[PDB]
Amino acid sequence: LPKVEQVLEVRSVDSISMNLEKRIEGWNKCITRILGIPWGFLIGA
Amino acid sequence: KEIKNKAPQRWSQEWEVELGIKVMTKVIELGGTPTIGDCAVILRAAVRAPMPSAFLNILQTTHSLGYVFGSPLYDEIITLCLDLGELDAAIAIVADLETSGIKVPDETLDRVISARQSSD
Amino acid sequence: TCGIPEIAFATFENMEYGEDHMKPDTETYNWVIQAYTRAESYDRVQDVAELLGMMVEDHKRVQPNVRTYALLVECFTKYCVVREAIRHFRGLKNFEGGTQVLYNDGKYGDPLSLYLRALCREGRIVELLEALEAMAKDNQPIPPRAMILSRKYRTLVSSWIEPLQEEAELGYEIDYIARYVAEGGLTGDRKRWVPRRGKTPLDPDAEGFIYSNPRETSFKQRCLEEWRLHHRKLLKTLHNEGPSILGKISESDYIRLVERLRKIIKELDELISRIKLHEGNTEFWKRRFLGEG
Amino acid sequence: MIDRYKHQQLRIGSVSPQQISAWATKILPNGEIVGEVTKPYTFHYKTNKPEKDGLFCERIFGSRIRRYQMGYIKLACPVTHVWYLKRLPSYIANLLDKPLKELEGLVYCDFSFARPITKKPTFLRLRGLFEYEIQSWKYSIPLFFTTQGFDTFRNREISTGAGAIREQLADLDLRIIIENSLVEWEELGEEGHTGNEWEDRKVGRRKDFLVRRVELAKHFIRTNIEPEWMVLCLLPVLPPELRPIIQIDGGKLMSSDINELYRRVIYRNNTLTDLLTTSRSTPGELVMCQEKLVQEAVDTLLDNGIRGSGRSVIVVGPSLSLHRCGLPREIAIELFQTFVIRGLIRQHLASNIGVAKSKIREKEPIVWEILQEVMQGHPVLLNRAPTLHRLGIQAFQPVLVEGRAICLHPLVCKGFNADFDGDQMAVHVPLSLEAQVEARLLMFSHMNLLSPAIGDPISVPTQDMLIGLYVLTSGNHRGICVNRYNPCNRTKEPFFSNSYDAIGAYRQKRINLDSPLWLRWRLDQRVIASRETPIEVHYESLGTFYEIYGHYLIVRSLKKQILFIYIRTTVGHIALYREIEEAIQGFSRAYS
Ligand SMILES: [Mg+2]
Repeated sequence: LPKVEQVLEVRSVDSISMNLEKRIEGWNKCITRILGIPWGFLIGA
Repeated sequence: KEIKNKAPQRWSQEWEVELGIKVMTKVIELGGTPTIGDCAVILRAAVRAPMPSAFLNILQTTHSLGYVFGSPLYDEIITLCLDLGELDAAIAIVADLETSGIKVPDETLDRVISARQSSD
Repeated sequence: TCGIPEIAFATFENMEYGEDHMKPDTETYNWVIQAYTRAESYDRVQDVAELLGMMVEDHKRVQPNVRTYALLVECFTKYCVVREAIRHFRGLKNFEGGTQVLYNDGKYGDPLSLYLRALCREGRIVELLEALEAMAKDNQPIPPRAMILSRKYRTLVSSWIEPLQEEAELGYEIDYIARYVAEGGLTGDRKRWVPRRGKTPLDPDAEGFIYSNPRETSFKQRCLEEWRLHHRKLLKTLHNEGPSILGKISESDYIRLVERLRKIIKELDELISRIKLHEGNTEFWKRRFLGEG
Repeated sequence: MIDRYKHQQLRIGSVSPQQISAWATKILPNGEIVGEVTKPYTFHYKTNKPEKDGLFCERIFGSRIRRYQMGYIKLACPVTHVWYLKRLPSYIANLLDKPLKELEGLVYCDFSFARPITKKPTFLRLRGLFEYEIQSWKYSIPLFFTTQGFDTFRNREISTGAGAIREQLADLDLRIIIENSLVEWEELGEEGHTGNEWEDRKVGRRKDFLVRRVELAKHFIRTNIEPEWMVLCLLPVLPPELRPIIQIDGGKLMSSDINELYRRVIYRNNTLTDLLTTSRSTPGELVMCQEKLVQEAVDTLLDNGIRGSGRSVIVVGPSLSLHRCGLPREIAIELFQTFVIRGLIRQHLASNIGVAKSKIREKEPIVWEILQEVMQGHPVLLNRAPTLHRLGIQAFQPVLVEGRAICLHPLVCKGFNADFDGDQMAVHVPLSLEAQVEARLLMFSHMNLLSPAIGDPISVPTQDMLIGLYVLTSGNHRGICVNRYNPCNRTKEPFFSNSYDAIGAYRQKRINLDSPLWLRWRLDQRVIASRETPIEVHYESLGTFYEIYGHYLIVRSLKKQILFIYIRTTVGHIALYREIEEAIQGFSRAYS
């Protein structure tokens, strides 16, 4: 039950998994680097 | 795509007066009548940066619209025309002044006549 | 024409998420844009943008007409968003008689006058020149909204000049009594420039605009702003996507270029000239997404 | 398909000092304006009568009109809302571009602004945001011009209290504020002055405050809500019945904490207005202290206003069907008293409500007959007190049963999380036609048998039913446990032509439930078995061979013809098969 409560109400994205946090912090940086056009923001989102 | 990626043009007062004269002439052609100050400010801008190329038309449009400026300002323009050595523009200015009928002060009148005779 | 955009958005939702025979068309989008534009309740500026995003349906024959461009220009001008107002006004100009449709008989705030005044205030006069010369081609007179400031020199030919809020020297002294008699006084009522407590637009030029008139800037300020923004986007492009260039003197070229560009925003000139910025070209981004670029 | 297009818009907003009068001010015969509370005591001692101009008084508060009528109290000094200032989101501080410290001071302590209201030409150059003490010549300046000549202009520069905040919020140009805020946002963040975390954190906090200020200011331009309404120039009064008031008997007062808070604030307000009316040359210290006292009192009052079927055991009834439920007699009559009284007054044997009630209390057979006739086809709803599952509320048809416990079906009881302890059951009876149709067509048990989680049957046989089915379909021993010696050295029950004969022989106690037998199968060809070849095939010379399997026997002639089929099973399997088949057939026949 605590696992469900903490994965539903996410305190922080790295709490459920550090892999997801690393992937998101890579995605945002690499999608600000290349594809600066709004299409880049769209595909990153 | 043709206009969005082209670099802009830098600022200059000559460009300002060149666009202002065409804006005022097209707004007069369209049916609008600017006030006396609207042309007084563009005359001030035209006399700030030396450019006697449009000094004739900027006042011909005003005196054709039906408005006349003050006397103590028609002399500074005619003496700045001689300050930079543009005597033909001064001749054109006094010609259109005589054509319009505005009374130029006699002091600056004999001054510009002496300048003309020095150029003649 | 009711004044509540929700009763029209409900019908639009019923049409859009329904069967094929009841799918909306250009007229439906125009009516919903009109309902969300001429409201008198709240902001309603994000709803128009969301609806225009929904209107991007090329394969459903959902193409804009003159009224669509007119309504978009009106909505984006009434909310102080001019960089899209000019974009849509160009398309409105491509059609014949668009300026007559934009000036809807002067019934609702005179959108053409508001657009001209918005171009005049922000000092984007190159756009104004196009907007002016597009009028006499369609035989459209200037609307009576040639508002003059308390200083009787404000027109479409005065704001872009360098001196702002300053009377121009006209020789003889200003006839204040003559101006007072001509503008009003001695009969009827005169526009008294007196502050009040009610939330009423004080300046007569902010009558049609929703919040207030745009910030007053001359042409020199706007030109230097666009120049510094151009150089800023150039340096932003060269920072991330511009590490390598055709010149192989980078050790001495980049150090000079970064400091020059950072001092400009706040003969080695050609090195920045051949820098090509890829913006607004969808093919370049598609190639980069496919993996080629 | 055009929708019905129903449109309902519930709007919320802050009231205006003018609209507050539209609630309590009422007309009178003489024409005197009424609606104000001017007396602290609401009731008379030892009289149990509402005192005039009190809290529970009459003609301004008073029987549903008394519960809906409200009052209003005029305040001599303005006060400020509780959650508009003290809370962490300080909208007034965001609208006035000043930190919370000074404003808190103006409201609570004594501090002074240079010129709160800027609408008239001022000549007192102070340039002071907040003055901790007064060092000016207040006696020389006021006595210089004229008496009463200082009062007419002092409010423009020297303003202290919540009135200063009100006047500051009143004449706020909401169109230049956004311009200055946007130009400050554009100027800030562009210089590029780096440093420690305390630098950029403070810069981010400042720009966030600026953006919040812009967002707050853009709303007031197009929302018809004026910003000077955040202070309470007039306080509403809660209606009497909403407040806890049962009755007044012998001077008894049921006043609650909010009532005593209202009494305190009205006492302090009338004392303040009396002090103001008595003498204007009194010391400023005492009057400012009293004004603070009323303000803190009204703030505490607003904060306090902000912060402030017969259950019977269930038994298992095996004789009941899936839709019927056993309803006790007393619960049934208590539920259908209205219907049985209507039935008595309708046809005959009743002339008034009292005679009908006396007949119902007399426990006559006629009232029970009418109760049964009423509850014959009227659906009833049963709901457990803990509604954990989604199927906790079901509908049943009540059956008149004797006892003090509700009888329910075992399957529904197992599906409703039955407990060993007495589980209380609430009984509700629908009234309208729509409720009855919904309960009869949607909420019945035969329409909800699959759980919404994944689709598994929620109504499954319970423990005893599973045990019975397992004993039926278990069989008996087959090998060393049924025979002692090897059968290789040396008959079963006779070949029963029909399962009816087998069940009849079992009821006659001639064969045991576990005794194997041979049942002639009518070549249905649905031979249920496993992928196992026969143990022996006796292929005779004439051409008819017997295929002996582990559970059945197939007698096949020469030209590929299934002559006979015999099944070796017990009475339990055939009993279950027969009962299921006969249930299906009886359902299909009763459908027609
Ligand atoms: Mg229990």
